[PDB]
Amino acid sequence: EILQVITSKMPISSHVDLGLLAEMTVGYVGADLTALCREAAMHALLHSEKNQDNPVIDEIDFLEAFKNIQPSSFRSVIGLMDIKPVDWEEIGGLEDVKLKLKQSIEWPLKFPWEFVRMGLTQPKG
Amino acid sequence: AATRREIFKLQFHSMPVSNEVDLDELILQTDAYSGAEIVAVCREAALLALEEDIQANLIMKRHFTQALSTVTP
Repeated sequence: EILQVITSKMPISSHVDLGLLAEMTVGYVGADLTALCREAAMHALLHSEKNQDNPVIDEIDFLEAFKNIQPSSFRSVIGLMDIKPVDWEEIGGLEDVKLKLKQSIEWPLKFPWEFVRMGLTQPKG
Repeated sequence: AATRREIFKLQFHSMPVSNEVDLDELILQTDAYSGAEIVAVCREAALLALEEDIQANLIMKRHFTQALSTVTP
């Protein structure tokens, strides 16, 4: 939705992905996404035809303008929330360690009244 | 025997125990545990009664007999 605001002003044709343009652009900030959509307008005005009636910007020059834009620093640091969803069934075996991790961190953060009424302490790390 | 009555009587003030669980066969089935392992039986029986039917009310003998088998010495 950062990209869909900038795409709305420019006349870009309907044959352009967004999810692949979101996924390939990991490491950028909101200033570099404007300049990516600035540079893909330039190589579609730079190279062009003689008709000048259909502003066709396609996936050829978004991937061309991805090549010569360097990514911003000061991102890989501090702490990162949201990553990928991993289920419990991916970890094969370890049934007893899954039981001990559930009884000391998820039951004390999801059902807090039934933990304190039964008289059990929360382990503090 | 009578010291072990007072450790269960202090630990029954904080958790709901049924009126069917009787203290006389709990005193008989300890048979020289330590004073810290008698606290760990009451900790383990509460976690087994929450693992089955987490919206719970009370602890019965089937939680207590299974918790005595898990904590051994």
